[PDB]
Amino acid sequence: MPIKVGINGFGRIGRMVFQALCEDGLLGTEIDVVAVVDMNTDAEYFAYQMRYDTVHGKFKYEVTTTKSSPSVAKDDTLVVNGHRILCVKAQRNPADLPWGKLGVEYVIESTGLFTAKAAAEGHLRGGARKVVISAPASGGAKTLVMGVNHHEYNPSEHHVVSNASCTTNCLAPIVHVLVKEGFGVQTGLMTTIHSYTATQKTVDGVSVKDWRGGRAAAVNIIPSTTGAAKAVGMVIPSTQGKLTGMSFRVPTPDVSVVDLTFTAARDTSIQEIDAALKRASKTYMKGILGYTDEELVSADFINDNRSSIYDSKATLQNNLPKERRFFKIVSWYDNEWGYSHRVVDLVRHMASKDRSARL
Amino acid sequence: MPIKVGINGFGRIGRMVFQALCEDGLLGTEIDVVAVVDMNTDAEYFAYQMRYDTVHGKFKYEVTTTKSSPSVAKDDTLVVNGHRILCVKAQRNPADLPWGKLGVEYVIESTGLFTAKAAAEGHLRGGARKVVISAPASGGAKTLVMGVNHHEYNPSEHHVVSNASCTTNCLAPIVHVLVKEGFGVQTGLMTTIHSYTATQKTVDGVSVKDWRGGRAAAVNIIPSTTGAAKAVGMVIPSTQGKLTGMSFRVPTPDVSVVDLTFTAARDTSIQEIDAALKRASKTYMKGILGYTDEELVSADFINDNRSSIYDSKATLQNNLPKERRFFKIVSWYDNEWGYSHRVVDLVRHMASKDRSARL
Amino acid sequence: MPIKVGINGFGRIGRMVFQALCEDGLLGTEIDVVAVVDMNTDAEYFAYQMRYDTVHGKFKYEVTTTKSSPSVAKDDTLVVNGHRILCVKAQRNPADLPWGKLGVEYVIESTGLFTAKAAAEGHLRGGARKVVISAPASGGAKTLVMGVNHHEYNPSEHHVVSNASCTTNCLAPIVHVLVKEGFGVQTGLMTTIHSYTATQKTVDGVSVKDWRGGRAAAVNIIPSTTGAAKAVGMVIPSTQGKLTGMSFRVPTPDVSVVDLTFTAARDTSIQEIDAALKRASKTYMKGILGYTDEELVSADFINDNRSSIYDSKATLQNNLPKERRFFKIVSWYDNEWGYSHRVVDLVRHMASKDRSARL
Amino acid sequence: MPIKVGINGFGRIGRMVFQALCEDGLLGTEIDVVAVVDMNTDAEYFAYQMRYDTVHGKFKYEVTTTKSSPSVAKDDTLVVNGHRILCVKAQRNPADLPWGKLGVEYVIESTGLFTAKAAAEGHLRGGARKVVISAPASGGAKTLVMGVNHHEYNPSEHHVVSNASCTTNCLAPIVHVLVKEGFGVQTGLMTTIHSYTATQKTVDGVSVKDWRGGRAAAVNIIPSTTGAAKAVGMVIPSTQGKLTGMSFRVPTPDVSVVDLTFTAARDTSIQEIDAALKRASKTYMKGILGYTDEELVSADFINDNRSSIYDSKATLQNNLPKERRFFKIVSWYDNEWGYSHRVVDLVRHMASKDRSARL
Ligand SMILES: NC(=O)c1ccc[n+]([C@@H]2O[C@H](COP(=O)([O-])OP(=O)(O)OC[C@H]3O[C@@H](n4cnc5c(N)ncnc54)[C@H](O)[C@@H]3O)[C@@H](O)[C@H]2O)c1
Ligand SMILES: NC(=O)c1ccc[n+]([C@@H]2O[C@H](COP(=O)([O-])OP(=O)(O)OC[C@H]3O[C@@H](n4cnc5c(N)ncnc54)[C@H](O)[C@@H]3O)[C@@H](O)[C@H]2O)c1
Ligand SMILES: NC(=O)c1ccc[n+]([C@@H]2O[C@H](COP(=O)([O-])OP(=O)(O)OC[C@H]3O[C@@H](n4cnc5c(N)ncnc54)[C@H](O)[C@@H]3O)[C@@H](O)[C@H]2O)c1
Ligand SMILES: *C(=O)C(=C)CCP(=O)(O)O
Ligand SMILES: *C(=O)C(=C)CCP(=O)(O)O
Ligand SMILES: *C(=O)C(=C)CCP(=O)(O)O
Repeated sequence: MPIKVGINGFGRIGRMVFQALCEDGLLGTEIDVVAVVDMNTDAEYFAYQMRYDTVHGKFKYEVTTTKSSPSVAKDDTLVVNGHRILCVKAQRNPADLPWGKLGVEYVIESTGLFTAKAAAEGHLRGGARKVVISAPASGGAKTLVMGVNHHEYNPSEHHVVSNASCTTNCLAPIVHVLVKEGFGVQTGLMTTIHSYTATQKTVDGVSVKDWRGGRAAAVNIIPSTTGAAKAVGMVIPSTQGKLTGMSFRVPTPDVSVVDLTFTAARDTSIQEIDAALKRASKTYMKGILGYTDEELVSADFINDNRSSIYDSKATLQNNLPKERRFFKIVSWYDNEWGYSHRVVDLVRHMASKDRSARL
Repeated sequence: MPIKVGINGFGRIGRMVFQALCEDGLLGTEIDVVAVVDMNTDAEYFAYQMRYDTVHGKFKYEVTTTKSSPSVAKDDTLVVNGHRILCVKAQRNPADLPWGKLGVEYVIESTGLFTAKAAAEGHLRGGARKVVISAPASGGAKTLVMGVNHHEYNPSEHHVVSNASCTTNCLAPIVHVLVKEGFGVQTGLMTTIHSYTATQKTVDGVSVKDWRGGRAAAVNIIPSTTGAAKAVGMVIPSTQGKLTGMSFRVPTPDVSVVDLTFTAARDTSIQEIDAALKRASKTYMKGILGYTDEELVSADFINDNRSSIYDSKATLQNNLPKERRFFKIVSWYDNEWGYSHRVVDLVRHMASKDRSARL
Repeated sequence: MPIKVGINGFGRIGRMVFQALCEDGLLGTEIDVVAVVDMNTDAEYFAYQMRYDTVHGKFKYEVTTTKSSPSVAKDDTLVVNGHRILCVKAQRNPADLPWGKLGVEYVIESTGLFTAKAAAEGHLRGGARKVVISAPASGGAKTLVMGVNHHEYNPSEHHVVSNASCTTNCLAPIVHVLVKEGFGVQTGLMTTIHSYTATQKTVDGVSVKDWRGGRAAAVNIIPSTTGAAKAVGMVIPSTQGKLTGMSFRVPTPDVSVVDLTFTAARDTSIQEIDAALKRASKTYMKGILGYTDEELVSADFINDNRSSIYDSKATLQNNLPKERRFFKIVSWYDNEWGYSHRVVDLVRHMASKDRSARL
Repeated sequence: MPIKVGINGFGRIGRMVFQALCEDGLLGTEIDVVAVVDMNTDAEYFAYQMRYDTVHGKFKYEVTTTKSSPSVAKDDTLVVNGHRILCVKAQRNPADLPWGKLGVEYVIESTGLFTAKAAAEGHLRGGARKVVISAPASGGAKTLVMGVNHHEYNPSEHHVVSNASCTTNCLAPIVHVLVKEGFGVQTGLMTTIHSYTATQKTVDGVSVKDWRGGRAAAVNIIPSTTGAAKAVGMVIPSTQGKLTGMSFRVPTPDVSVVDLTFTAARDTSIQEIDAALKRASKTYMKGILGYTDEELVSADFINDNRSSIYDSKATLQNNLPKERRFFKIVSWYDNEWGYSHRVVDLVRHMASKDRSARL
């Protein structure tokens, strides 16, 4: 019994999540992506967008389009591995989405227009049973980070949840190892050298909610506030109020890195931390936290499925010698790729626990 | 008193058109910028946007703000060395703007939303007497290129006109010299290696009307159709149907280059052509057509106010020796700066003609 | 039966050629890269340079290192998928290389510092027999272009050949089709919007031989002269003195595009030419000349091993309607990748016309 | 009378120093560049590089060229705004330079190859009474940072000094105010988001002594160690062993920013720290340390001559609320412009103390 899934908003964020799901080999097997709602319904265009990608290369599977019924001008259905995905048109209120009629049980909310728990809940009225906001959320939606606290998902209590942000999914795994291994965190500050994104502008333009963010993205280092570090406190309560940080948007299309500076809760050493991080990578954090000890640069992390990738050499080479509390930890993350898989990983976990709850 | 002007759409062109005004010592004497309209009326933001430009440097003149009336919450007025500009709130429809209440006789239309003559005439209903669309128009609006056919402005017939595009303003001057000097243009094709603009995207995004135009701007050479070359047959009638061309959007925030290939109407040489352009540059095309014979690159043309800078060295070193018909002409232009000065020149020319006609 | 090859100058093209050779699965079966010579001998550093590529992704095969003999300090042997390559030291003079000791006949010259057929001939008196210059050659060295004139190879007359340039390899196939098809070419000028290369500078720097080429590469559009067009005349004598052109280095790491403007030797149509290029691609030019009809941009050609990919839409949409002589043809090419595969395709041709023609 | 100066190594930094020297209007009156020795003699080329800059705009002073004496073959003299500057040929040893013959007492060592105190000594044997190394130096050379410890310059003891690096000139002022204002530094880690430099490469190349540094510069976030932090321990001894940090080279041609994270020596608040830095920039750090409180990005610091420009908004908005020990401070710098002005400043300072010590 495959999972009936619907993706609300088939923008750049939605596609990656769908491509993620495909590469893992879940389409038509584990997950039945029934539909994808969006303001556009030209499947031929959606096929072109999946087929090519400036940063992630060419799609692994062939993509064809077709009509849902002979009585349709331009194709309105996506085809991948014989799996048919219907392209539905956007709706003002999520409650008006044909979710029930479509049989969609799990809807991936990625429009960025419904990050408020209450709003995202509309999908439920529209017939959905569970929603995953593919970004930070307000209103009190349960926030879950794979590999950190996803086992806290409660089928009967959590119907609208958030998979947090791509940056939190990079930082949290590092902090989670520190708090779980006993190094602990007294206070911390994080900085993320972040690739520019879709909200930024090519040339200087109007951006009322963030003036710096309206400046030419590919030719500027653009400072920015962020809530990713504070959010780690929701996934790991013991760090609430002890962490925060910023972001520097730099001229790269994809891939970012985490620069965490913190004071451990007890004497330790950078080598001791290096070992703990590596060890966790091969054990309880496998698939979520990985590491590298080669001379890598941002391009070498394009398409890496891990949420966080510890940079051993950079860490070990840039810490105070013989220091026991004040440390720096560098960890990479393909902001688009890692997160997209986490979103899929989370839907499968939820489905799994919802399933075992009806026995 | 000075010409009362209003700027609808304070973006790249609106602001650079303004810089041109201040720079040339026209503000308060020849031209009076009564107001500027954009998404908000928050002068502080307008000031910040004018004060700093990532490609054209810091505004050399001091900009401050004030309120039009204490009954106002936030400052809504810009002050540039004692000159006051009211920040009017954007209107979906031009006819709604308070041009009348402001005494605006000339309005620069630079939002990129009302390039249709019919839509632009909304400003006249608002109390404006003339309008210059800072882009190619449709609906039968007269098109004018300073240095080429601007003396075709008919005070009592043309009320809503178009100052063409940046590319046409770079091309036309060249073709005009070719036709006037008697070399002639039998057939021609041009390619413009163009800098990205506000219409493009930072990361692969949605662009139903121009699929290629939706791909990441600063990491792709993006082909694109353009009417710039065809529009020349609308300014230089004898070229109608003989020219056209394409564009290649590349990773630079500003400055572009026209690469024109053509067959002359008679036997010549690239040397004779070189001489003529240089000559016109120093004479009847001065101010509009300039030239360089140095090893310059795009950044070297940032802030050049001519409409076309003939690149002599590049032209002379890349043509068929002894050829007498098939030629290539390379010419640069600061797509933002040059064109913005042209808009101002156009308004001033219209204001003098208008006075003459009312004698 | 495994041949014998030796790459001199293991840089971008050297590694791209070696990688190309592996991609086609020739490492061991048909080709056997005996050894490679470059700057240092740090086998560890070579492998790292092979594992990761900023634009071409991560290498397909697994790479590791060992020692040719315990007698040597650091490693000096690559173990790509099993094969064993030796990192012989590089000499300032090609003659000083021990190609005889290792017995290497076919030596890929990719250092980019030995163009003269005399200097790049030292490989012969150094032990090697046949030498291939991965770049335009001088001193009268036979120039060959797969799909165009590579059959003009004389086993006993040609011992130091050239594979031409990336650009020549992209332009030639188009010209070839045009000529061979009967359209013919009276005159033609070509412009290539080209990505920056290793010879350029990250920031404005010294470059006596080419001032423009000395300016900041990733932020400027830089003009340059090129021989590519004239070079075609050497490969298709029918066009000698009929073609020339220039380049424009733009802010992209790889992938370029040719923009050819020409007058046919007879009356035709852009449609009749479009059809022939497509036909030639599927037939006698397959593998050398490809084509697309989708909304592609530079990034979409990354890793395309065709020498020239004709852009049907960019072409059919940008030519003069009803024209029959003056035309514009657009064709792409991964300057690093395509040329690399051609180098292998050539080295293999220079072998099949030896073991089947004299053995 | 005017300070007779010489600039060994007229590379980019050598040029920036000269332009800065001119920008301060010191050329001819308060300092005269007798000559500028470099590996190249092509004065015309010198005039070209000085005339245009892809990031700093066009030179505000006219530069022409002539011969020192009709007997001289090519032009060997640069004529700047009137002042005459000779282009001497480079030597293998400073002592071989005509410094004394020319009457050059202060030589600006910026060839980057005479870093060693002993090496840089040769200039003294040649006649020069003082040498300033425009970069970190070794061999027991006095390191001086304007506004921080330049008053530690000993006329008769320090004849060969270092002006440190761009980064140290940004961090030092910040730390200096922290220490001088009574906050103190217990421990500190610094991260600099740094724009690429001349030693990096356009495409993946060879960097035997820095694998990451060899990767494509304008398309990667490239990690890197740095001495700036530790180097501060020379200027401000109390911090020795307390500070260290790294670097992240990003896709920008110029302008960088320091991200400092530290623990104060006493309890404070970010407000208190913020107020102090501002007060200091307005007083004893005037000209060296500046601050901003506007929404600025990298482009806005281009041509800023301060050594460090504190970012108040970014600092205040990104620190732990109510924190009293663990803080983060953000400060910008035009790694090319600021440092170039400091160099000039150091020479002017020395020249001053040297004379007052013998009056
Ligand atoms: N930038 C160039 O190189 C260039 C050169 C020549 C001509 N043009 C033309 O100028 C026009 C504007 O181009 P741009 O580069 O300045 O783009 P831009 O996006 O920078 O400027 C457009 C501005 O209009 C504002 N706006 C949007 N809707 C509005 C409304 N209803 N009322 C008032 N303001 C509104 C936007 O906030 C924006 O600031 C376009 O038509 C373009 O084709 C651009
Ligand atoms: N990359 C391209 O776009 C391209 C495409 C086709 C042909 N080519 C031609 O290939 C040649 C090299 O181009 P590239 O892009 O690979 O440049 P590159 O700089 O990346 O490669 C050249 C390599 O040779 C090494 N080298 C220098 N002197 C050497 C010596 N004496 N012995 C051994 N190695 C030495 C350099 O360290 C460098 O790694 C040039 O002739 C170029 O015209 C380049
Ligand atoms: N560019 C910056 O951001 C910057 C800022 C501050 C300090 N520095 C320091 O400056 C030095 C390099 O300056 P750059 O970054 O401007 O590099 P650059 O490559 O632009 O300058 C090097 C110049 O030195 C010339 N040169 C080399 N050896 C020479 C010799 N023997 N005689 C004469 N000329 C010679 C070269 O021709 C070249 O023009 C390094 O020590 C660097 O740490 C650089
Ligand atoms: C000049 O830059 C132009 C008018 C290009 C078209 P647009 O994208 O509208 O700026
Ligand atoms: C291939 O040969 C290239 C690296 C392009 C050289 P050019 O045609 O001069 O841009
Ligand atoms: C300032 O940018 C530095 C710390 C030195 C730059 P470079 O020596 O070119 O790496």
